[PDB]
Amino acid sequence: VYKCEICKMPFSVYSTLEKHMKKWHSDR
Amino acid sequence: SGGGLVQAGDSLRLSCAASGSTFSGYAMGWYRQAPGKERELVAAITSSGASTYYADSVRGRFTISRDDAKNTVYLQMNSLKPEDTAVYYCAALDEGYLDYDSWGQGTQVTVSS
Amino acid sequence: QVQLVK
Ligand SMILES: [Zn+2]
Repeated sequence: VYKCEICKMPFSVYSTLEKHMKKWHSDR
Repeated sequence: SGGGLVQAGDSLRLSCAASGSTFSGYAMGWYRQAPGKERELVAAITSSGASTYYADSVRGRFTISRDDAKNTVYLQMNSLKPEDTAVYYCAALDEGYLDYDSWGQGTQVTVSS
Repeated sequence: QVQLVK
């Protein structure tokens, strides 16, 4: 399971890194 | 109101507040430094407040919330376990990796059983 | 962020 280097949130392979960046590191 | 020393089953509520409106437009997260481990993201909340993350260990028990008007973020901690013992911090998710030094001060929570 | 209480 992948940890994010910025927030240390774990995501599974059924949600991509670029989706993490949009949802959790942009403006909701 | 005295300190963070409590016993299991007890509940506590943490707040993190800053001057101005800095937390607005940023997702916020509660972090903890338990003895032995590195940072753990315990809970997070998107910028709008529409979405929410919880670490497995605390899911069901902890609750995160934000009030951009007061520039304040909250973590309601029910049913504390001894494994919840740590220093707690809040930060911008864009800053979760920065040195503890550049973060705020942090509060101990110390659970007993 | 700065201070955390309680
Ligand atoms: Zn992230």
